[PDB]
Amino acid sequence: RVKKVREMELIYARAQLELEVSKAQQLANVEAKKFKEMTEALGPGTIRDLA
Amino acid sequence: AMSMAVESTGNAKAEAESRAEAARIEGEGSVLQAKLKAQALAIETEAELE
Repeated sequence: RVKKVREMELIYARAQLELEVSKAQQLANVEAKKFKEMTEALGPGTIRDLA
Repeated sequence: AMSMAVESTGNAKAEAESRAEAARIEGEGSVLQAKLKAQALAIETEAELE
């Protein structure tokens, strides 16, 4: 009884794994390329003086 | 002395073999309760498994 349900919590957590994985993964792509274009369109000397 | 000796030995073997045979079969009772309440829990969470 416990084996089967918890080997399933294995597969379910494998699932929840991948959910949290690609969740933060593409949230990361989001914010990282956000600030990519931010600072690239800014320019080296521009952001240097702004700071 | 030996008369009430065999008296006492039987009189206590009485309240002894009473709980003894009760123990025998209450035990084999729990033995099959085990074999059974096994298949109870074993497949409750086999469907709930799925």
